[PDB]
Amino acid sequence: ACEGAPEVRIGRKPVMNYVLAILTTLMEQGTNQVVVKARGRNINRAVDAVEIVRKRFAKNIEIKDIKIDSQEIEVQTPEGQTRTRRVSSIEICLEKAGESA
Amino acid sequence: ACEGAPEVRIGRKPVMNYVLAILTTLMEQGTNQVVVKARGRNINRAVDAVEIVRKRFAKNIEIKDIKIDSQEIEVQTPEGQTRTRRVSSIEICLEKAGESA
Repeated sequence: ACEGAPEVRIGRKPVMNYVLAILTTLMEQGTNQVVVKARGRNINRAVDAVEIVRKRFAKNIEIKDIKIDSQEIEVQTPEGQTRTRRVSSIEICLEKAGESA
Repeated sequence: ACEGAPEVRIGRKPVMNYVLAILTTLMEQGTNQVVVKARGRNINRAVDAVEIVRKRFAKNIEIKDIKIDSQEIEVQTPEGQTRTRRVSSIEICLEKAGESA
């Protein structure tokens, strides 16, 4: 769901910055959706950012869809040994009511 | 969704223990659903546990539903000042195919 919507990826900056990006993005008249994405330890922070937004605008911003997934990352030793690890990810789509009211 | 299903709450034990609980629980003939729950920093770990399970049984265990929420926790100073903070949570319902095959 929410294919094409702009994306806010949770990085090193303070959760406060991503909340601002989410809100600023959603305040645009022609944009009613924004997806928040994160991997690994940042997943908790993605949820925090979304919950701050949800609780501030509990009446017009809904969590439309959530998906979790994981990626297999691998490296090869020079002698041909494969070493792998999985990294989890989360994607949360937030949708604002029609426009406002 | 998945009302009534048994619950695996992600705590201090190693993610490996919760994966075992999830699988052991799902291996029961009459139980096709299990909800994984976590709050705060443990949310990343809930996702990891679920992804380990999902990738090991990618063909018969599906993520049926996911919800995130947050709780307002508060304490009162003896002089009447309220101090609050929000704690995020996640609930993931895993469902196994009919029985097996």
